[PDB]
Amino acid sequence: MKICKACSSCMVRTYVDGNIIFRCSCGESVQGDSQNLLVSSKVYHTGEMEDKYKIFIKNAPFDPTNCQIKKDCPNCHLDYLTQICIGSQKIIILVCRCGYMSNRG
Amino acid sequence: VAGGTNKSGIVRPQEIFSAKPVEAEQSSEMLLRLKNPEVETNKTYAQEIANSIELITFERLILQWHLLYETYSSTKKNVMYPDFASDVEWMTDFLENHPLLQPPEDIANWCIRLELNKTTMILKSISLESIINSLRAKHPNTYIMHSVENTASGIPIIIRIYLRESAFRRSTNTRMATDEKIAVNVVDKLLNSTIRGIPGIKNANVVKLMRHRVDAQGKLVRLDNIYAIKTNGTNIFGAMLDDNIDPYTIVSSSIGDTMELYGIEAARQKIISEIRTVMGDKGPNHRHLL
Amino acid sequence: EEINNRLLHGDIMPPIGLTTHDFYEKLQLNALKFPDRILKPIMNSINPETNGLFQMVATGAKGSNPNMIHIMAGIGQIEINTQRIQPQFSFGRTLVYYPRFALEAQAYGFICNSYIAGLTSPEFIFGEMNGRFDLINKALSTSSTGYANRKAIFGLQSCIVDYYRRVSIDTRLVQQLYGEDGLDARQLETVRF
Amino acid sequence: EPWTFDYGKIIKTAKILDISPAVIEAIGAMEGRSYADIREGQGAPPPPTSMDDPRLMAVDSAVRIFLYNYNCLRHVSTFNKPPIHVERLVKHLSYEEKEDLEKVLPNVVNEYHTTFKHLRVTDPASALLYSIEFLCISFLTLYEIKEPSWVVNIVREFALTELNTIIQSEKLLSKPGAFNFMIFGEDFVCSGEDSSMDDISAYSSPGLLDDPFSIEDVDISLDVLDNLAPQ
Amino acid sequence: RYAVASYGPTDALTGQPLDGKRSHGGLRLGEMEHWVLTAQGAMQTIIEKSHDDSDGCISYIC
Amino acid sequence: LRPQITYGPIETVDNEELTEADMLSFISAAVNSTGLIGYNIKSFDDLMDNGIPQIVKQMFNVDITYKDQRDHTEIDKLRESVQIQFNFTDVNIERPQHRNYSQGNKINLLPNKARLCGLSYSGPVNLAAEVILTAHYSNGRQEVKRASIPPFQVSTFPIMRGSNRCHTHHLSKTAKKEIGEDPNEPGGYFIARGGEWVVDLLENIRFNTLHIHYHNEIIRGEFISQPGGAFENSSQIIIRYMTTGAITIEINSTKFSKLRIPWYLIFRMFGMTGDDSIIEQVVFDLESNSLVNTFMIEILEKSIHVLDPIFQPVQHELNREKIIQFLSEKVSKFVSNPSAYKSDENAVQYLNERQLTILDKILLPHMGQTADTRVRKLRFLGLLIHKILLVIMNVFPPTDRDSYRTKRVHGSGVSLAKAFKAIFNTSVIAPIINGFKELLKQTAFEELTQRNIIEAFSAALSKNTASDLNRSMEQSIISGVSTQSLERKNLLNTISALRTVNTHNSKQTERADMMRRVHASYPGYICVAQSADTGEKVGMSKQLAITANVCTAGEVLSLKQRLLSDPAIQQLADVSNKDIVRKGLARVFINGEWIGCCTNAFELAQRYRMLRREGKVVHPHTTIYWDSMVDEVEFWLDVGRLTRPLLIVDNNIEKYNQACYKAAEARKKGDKDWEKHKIPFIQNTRFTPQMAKDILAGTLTLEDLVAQGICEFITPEEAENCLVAFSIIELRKHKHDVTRRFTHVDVPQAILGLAALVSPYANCTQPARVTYETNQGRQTGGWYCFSWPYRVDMNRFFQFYNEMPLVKTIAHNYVIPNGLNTIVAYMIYGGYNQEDSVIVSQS
Ligand SMILES: [Mg+2]
Ligand SMILES: [Zn+2]
Ligand SMILES: [Zn+2]
Repeated sequence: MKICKACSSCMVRTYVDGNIIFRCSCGESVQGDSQNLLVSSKVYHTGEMEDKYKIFIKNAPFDPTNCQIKKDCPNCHLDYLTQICIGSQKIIILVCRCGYMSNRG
Repeated sequence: VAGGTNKSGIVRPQEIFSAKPVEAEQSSEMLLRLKNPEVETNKTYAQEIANSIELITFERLILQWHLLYETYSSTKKNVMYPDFASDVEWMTDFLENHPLLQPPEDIANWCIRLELNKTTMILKSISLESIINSLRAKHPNTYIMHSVENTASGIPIIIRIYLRESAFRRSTNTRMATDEKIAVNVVDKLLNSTIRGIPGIKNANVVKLMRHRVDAQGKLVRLDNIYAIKTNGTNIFGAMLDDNIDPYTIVSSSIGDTMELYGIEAARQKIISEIRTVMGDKGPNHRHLL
Repeated sequence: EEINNRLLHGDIMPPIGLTTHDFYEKLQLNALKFPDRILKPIMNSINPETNGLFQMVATGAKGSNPNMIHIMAGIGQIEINTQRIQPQFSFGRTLVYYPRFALEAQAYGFICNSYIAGLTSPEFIFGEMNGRFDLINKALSTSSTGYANRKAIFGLQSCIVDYYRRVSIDTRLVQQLYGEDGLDARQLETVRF
Repeated sequence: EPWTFDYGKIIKTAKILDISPAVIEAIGAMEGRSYADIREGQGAPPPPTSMDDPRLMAVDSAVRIFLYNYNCLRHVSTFNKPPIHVERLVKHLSYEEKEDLEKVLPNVVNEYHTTFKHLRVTDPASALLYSIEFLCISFLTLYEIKEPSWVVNIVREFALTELNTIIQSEKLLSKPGAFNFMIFGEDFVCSGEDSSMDDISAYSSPGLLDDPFSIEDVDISLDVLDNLAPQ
Repeated sequence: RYAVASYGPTDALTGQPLDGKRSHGGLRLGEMEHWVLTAQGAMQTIIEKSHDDSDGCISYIC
Repeated sequence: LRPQITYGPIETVDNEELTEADMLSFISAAVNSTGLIGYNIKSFDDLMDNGIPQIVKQMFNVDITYKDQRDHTEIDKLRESVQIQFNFTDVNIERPQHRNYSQGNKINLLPNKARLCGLSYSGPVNLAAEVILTAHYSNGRQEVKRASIPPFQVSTFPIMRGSNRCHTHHLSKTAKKEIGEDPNEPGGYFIARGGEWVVDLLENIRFNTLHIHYHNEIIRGEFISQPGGAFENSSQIIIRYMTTGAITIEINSTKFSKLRIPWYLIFRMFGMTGDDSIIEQVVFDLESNSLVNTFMIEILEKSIHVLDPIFQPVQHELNREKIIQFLSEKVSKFVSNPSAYKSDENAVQYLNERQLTILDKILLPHMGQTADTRVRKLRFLGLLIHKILLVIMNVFPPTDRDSYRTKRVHGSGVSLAKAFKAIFNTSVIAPIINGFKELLKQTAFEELTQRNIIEAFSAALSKNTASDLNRSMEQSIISGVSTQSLERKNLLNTISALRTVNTHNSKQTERADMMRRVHASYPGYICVAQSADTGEKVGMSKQLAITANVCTAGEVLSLKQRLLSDPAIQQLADVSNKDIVRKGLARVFINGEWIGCCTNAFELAQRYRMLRREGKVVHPHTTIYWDSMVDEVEFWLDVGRLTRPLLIVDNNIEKYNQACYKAAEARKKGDKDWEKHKIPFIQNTRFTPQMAKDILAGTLTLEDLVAQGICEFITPEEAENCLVAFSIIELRKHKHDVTRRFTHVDVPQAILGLAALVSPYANCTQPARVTYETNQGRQTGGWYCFSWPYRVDMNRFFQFYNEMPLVKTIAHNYVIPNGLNTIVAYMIYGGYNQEDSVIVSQS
């Protein structure tokens, strides 16, 4: 959205002769240059995106209720890892408290 | 109990007794028999036909879509969204790879940017070329650009659809729709476009069924090696038009759909069949179903 | 367990039309069914000529084969709505006794013990989950059936067989002949052609 | 650029309106006080120390309605019809010069919003003074204008009317005096500390076609319900 | 257990027996029992129970 | 503060000698500390001593103004209104009393006399007050008359038997036995009209939490806010997202009703009218490039430009004063003609001050009820809208209506207080207002004296009001605050009725079936077996587990001040919305209010859980929940939380990890015997067989097991951070399993109720049959009451002979067995026992 400089209100976007013009309730009118060429957007599979589980994946090595697995961590050589299974495709991620995380992330 | 196969506590008997329409059926199914008796002997032939008839709308192949107020000219540098300004690199390749698909002269100030879900394109076995033909065959009032089909992870496949001016010349006499309204209406049409399937069915399985057949010696024998297609969701007319399905022996589980296309006498036989399925085998005599 | 190992290495590729989760659940349900061999140890522990429990089931007086197996061999997989125990305990845990994203089959309703040997606390909870459904559906089998029974009768009761063996509503034919044969359901014989 | 609070702008502004400087300094802090005490400056609250003090929002809200109304006059031509607070004084004007007033009237919103958001997070005490000082200097800017000749009388009237309404709006949130309580149109008049006429149903926990478990079309006696036992 | 009589306490409005053992009234031949008796063809039984034994009377219509 | 106590190493604990029968001592200790219905007595006691006095002295201040409807007189014609102002100062409740013969001196009323005579076991309530009457003249001056009223009895309040106000509390067991009472019963019921009534426990959603439900409305989010305490008034806000794209906030309370307001109007009325700042409270940053904020802003941007037919005039206005005035004239019920008061500037100031007083006291009161925390509420309100939009985006699922992580169990003290509020203002406050209205009509305000004012106050509260207050409470107790008659089938049924949790129940086919099932959050708190087996009530009634309890409200101020004094927690005023999402801070909640942020959510909960073990700093009944999905820490101390003791499991993972590091370091140096630097993993509980023998000897209780850091109380939402071994054998089986590190060890019998524990070898029986025994064991003939000859009861059976089963259970340590050890033959004999019949010996 575009915020009015004068009154900090949400300006109304209309389209005139091949240009996006924002007009406010206080009469201030501005035209967006490049960053306002986004009429609408949607994101699918929001329930299994990587940005969904960033906090949870970060906290997984410290949560005591997560399933562990007997595998060596290649960074700290700890002999156990934390195994999580996220998404409808059952993506398996192995995480450790040292910062190691399978899938290279 | 899951969606599309809800056969939990009384629902299907309620769908029959209340004469609920096909739109309100939570467990509609349909049995399709292959036209060629030789093909129904082989499971692989019936397996690929079953996967052929499965509604893959263009929406489910999309991870995210963006509606942009942009026009594309090959030479003139028009304004472009800063987060998507890198798209111009593969636009030049498209122009030099298709000397016949040049941009029109009536492209409107509306762009739809698409980022295909490459995982779904692999599991469903859908190529980029098939998607392009399906969209260009259904939407003549658009100009479509696409990136290269990449086999390397980390680089997505981008579909870019440009709305022509004729998209609003369809019906703009009804001035109760701003150009933003038509563009939103167009993208809904694009996403709901059918790709590689028939509408109304979400799953199509392969089952083994048993039938009788009179031999050349007049003997009636049970044939056990017969393959057919049992679908989730009902569309008699959709499977009617398919050339791989015998149209004469389409068995729906929907009374309303059978009534619509076959008549009241076939709907009478459909009510009898559907109640008997609910009744199980420890059910009433046949004369109570009539 | 080896289905889980295939999952860990990413060796489970679902077919067209199935997600990996739905294909994995299908594989687990198939892999956790008692074979027909389960009666070999059961029948070796009983004398069919003197076993009261077996003679009640074998002769059809009372009981069935899954009853003896549950009593003697094992309950097996608890399956509600043709699927395993879904995790309703805080995003991936079926109960407090099992960790998040547990892979073992016991965490999803597989009861390894029999009634004669006794169940553990997690197995009894899963058994109570399936046992409660029987009580709930029994209560619904009265009210829900009564709602459908009354509506069926009030629509059908006007149909009366007239002097032509037709079925009509006071003037209006519903059937040209009752049952299309004109016979009574109590007077039918099953005969081979 | 080093910003410093200027008390001379408030004194100059207060003298023009024939009001006490304490009235200007008490914007957003007039709630729960007698205007006579506010006029004398008695009982003034201490300077804010928290960034979540509602005074900072209260003063900032008064600033942006001065800017919102000033730009309405500045862009009067773009309106289908001007609002009430700017139309009765520009009515005698002609369209070609009503399309004007956006070139001869300077802008007064130069760097307020950016600085206020920085001062609020950094030091709330200075933010309250900055917003008050900005309102006074903006008023003096619109009051010290002298050229061209045809705009002086149309903007100085606007400057006094806007600052008076801002003060009056702040004044209408102070402690009321004495008045006839029956002018509202009813007999009873309750306060915000009254519980006699509270909603009875609101003492319970707030908030909340066929019943699947009800035997309503099953005609069975209530004394023989054991026939429905699962057994 | 219960078994009452050929006659007893009567509802003022409907003229039918009272409800249950507690009021010394009769027992209910409900909606589902008239369905069964009609299905069996027992119509003289319905007259005996629903009319002779419950509230049957004579109505005069011009 | 950091923990300082240290316990013995887990490798020296000898528990190899333990047995499951030894762990029954843990259940014995838990039941002995808890009691069986001790929560009922405690709830009624703190309702008597603390609840009703606070409710009367705080939440029933009366300030009203009435028109002077008299005739013509010098003072009369010149005055228009009189202000009635009063509050109650002294409140107390005494033991039940009865008047012997006539005009006696109120002798004591024993419970058996109340039962026999059909009387009411109610104790008198004495109140004192001060009243202020202010009359307003036309010229402008006013006259004030003030009077202090001596304490007097208004009515009688029902008294729970066995509580502090019962006569069977200053009596010995022998005296209780011989006065017609049951010496072995604990009590917990009310005597009214000769009947015994039980105020059942009520399921209720957790307050100060956001409940997000789907449904014209696309989505809905509810939030009931209570300013701290079981007896404080609660106000709910409903944030709806409509199909038109408009987000509306509706506040339902004692002052507003069903008025949906556009979401940004609430922000404007508190002084923050800039849209950029208003949006910032929801997205926490306008400069973030995250794809979530793009979805967030797109919905918010469209919501601002949706026209509301009711709030049309002030939708585009930025002057907060007129918005407050617009809402004040809309919600005030005494304004019948607009613009008649706008001419007077003092009436405008009156409605503005009244609306600000109401809103500060009613909009999210748990965040504060003063004008200082206005912006603080806006930050919290924006957070609530942010959470709701995360569910529309399908990032997070809607709130589970069945889980006990967001449910509370409210006893008799909370339920009776809620009914007391609606009855006290109707049967006491309203008659006083009517009494003073008629006093001022028949007499001039100046003619009144101190004597007349006191007379009018007491005369208005005649025995019509005294009958109204007591009998309305009895009607609430009888009609059912869900209550039921105490049917005395046997001792087991009486105890099971007092440990029963009832629900508010709707007609939705899926919703009516889901709530009748056993949920994954039940084991340990709600019996998984006990339910009705027949009819509509299957699963509608729930039973507390054998070790489950109901906690009371803690001293929240002690923990709140310590959290704010914690250097690891930054106060809410010291952190910005941009400082939260850019630095990844963790929001910290106490009883649902947001007090600050911490840089490490896991370390804060871990450090405060370890502090709770000592008990000297953090109370053992404090719930500490760490949400690993959104990185938040929650502290709960409110009443109504089910808790059970769980034995703490400790391990040596810190030493185990160091051995792994040393072994790896040795291998990197080329050493061959690098494996020799590893040590085995050991997880064990500190419960020794000697402790079990000390529990049985009475020298070791649950309180000092908690004080030694051996067991701790776990709450269903805190149980989501616990991995519990179902028995001491599963812990011993995984003693050296590093891939399964339990946090607690359970006693298997703790998952069943008292009635479900009667069935022997219940794990060997089909689980549906254990449910039947709960129903059948509660309707079993036996010694239904030890004081049967003193009672005149209806439809009660007293079986003469009872036997302890040859195979008894732990449930018979607390209730008397009911039945006989009949010799049973499992045989076919003549066909008379077919189809679930039996053949009985006549002898
Ligand atoms: Mg029965
Ligand atoms: Zn503006
Ligand atoms: Zn590591």
